[PDB]
Amino acid sequence: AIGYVWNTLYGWVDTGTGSLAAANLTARMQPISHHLAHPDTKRRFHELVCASGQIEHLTPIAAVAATDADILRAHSAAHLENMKRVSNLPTGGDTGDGITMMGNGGLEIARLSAGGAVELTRRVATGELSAGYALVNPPGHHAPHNAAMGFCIFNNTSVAAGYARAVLGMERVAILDWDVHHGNGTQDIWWNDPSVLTISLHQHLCFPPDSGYSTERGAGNGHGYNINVPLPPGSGNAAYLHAMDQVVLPALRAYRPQLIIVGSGFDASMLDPLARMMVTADGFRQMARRTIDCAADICDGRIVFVQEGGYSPHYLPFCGLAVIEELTGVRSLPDPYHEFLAGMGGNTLLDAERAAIEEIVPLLADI
Ligand SMILES: O=C(CCC1CCCC1)NO
Ligand SMILES: [K+]
Ligand SMILES: [K+]
Ligand SMILES: [Zn+2]
Repeated sequence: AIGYVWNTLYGWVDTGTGSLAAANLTARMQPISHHLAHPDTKRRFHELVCASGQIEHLTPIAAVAATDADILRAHSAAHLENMKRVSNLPTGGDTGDGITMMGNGGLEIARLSAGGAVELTRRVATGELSAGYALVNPPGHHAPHNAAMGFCIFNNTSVAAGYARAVLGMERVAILDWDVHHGNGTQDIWWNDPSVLTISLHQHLCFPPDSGYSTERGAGNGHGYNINVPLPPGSGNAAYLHAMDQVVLPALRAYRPQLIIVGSGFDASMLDPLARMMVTADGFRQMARRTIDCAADICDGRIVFVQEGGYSPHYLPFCGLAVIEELTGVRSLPDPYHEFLAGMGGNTLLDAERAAIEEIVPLLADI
């Protein structure tokens, strides 16, 4: 049984009329119908999950709104208070960083996004489900303990991991983040805490700026329980699967989590506007396959995927479908872009890629 979360409101997130920041007449940033983060991209993924027939192999799980208690396991009372505040504004608005906006009442959606991750986590932990994918929106991994950031209101995977820790009594949880941007929020939240191993693969210094260096290793009892794998622009399937094999999977096996949560972004894809990486649907397929197999070996198959970023409405649905197919074991459709993308490269491990990953291998000794 493979759980699947999609709530209609995930597709109703109001991304304004700007491209990234708001439209601005003095800067001459013309308004546009689809912001970079427009919910249509993730909606097209959900619709492909249905139209492909994958939905018939999935167990639909209703999102439940994350409570104040749930949120406070990951975030400060002050941040919760502040998002209540901004969502209660007549029109809502931007939440701090000049991208991240919410509508009036957009808190409802941020709760359903975090609660989607929590609900799926709860039901995978009870053994009701073997695994699942929570196709949530808004995303989570940039939101640190005390803020919203980079389209993220609450850190969904951290709320889920906080729930697994405090409510389910798990001693150890791993969050593996392969969204192409650094999971700075997740890293912040669990920084001093060895009970949640936080791992991020990302294009080096893509977003946020000055974040995600491999020197950022946690502090105190948490020292050695945060691992960044910054990769160079242009890295493709070869670099990513090498990072999986040399760093990620050895880290998980060393750490022995009771649950693996994957912050599953597809912005590392070959066609994404918001990074310069070259991963194809087959790359994501292999990443998902390896991680699922790892969970089968070390924590009774307990794996929960939770949607992060990804900005190609064209190609993201096929990258996400590939992950879903690895969960169901039913392989319904080809990637129709495969022939087109396969000639572009990324499938050879370049020296600079190899070297970036090798810098990380020594950190495994501290788990
Ligand atoms: O996908 C995300 C958010 C993308 C950032 C890049 C533009 C500012 C927000 N992070 O992983
Ligand atoms: K990442
Ligand atoms: K940690
Ligand atoms: Zn991202």
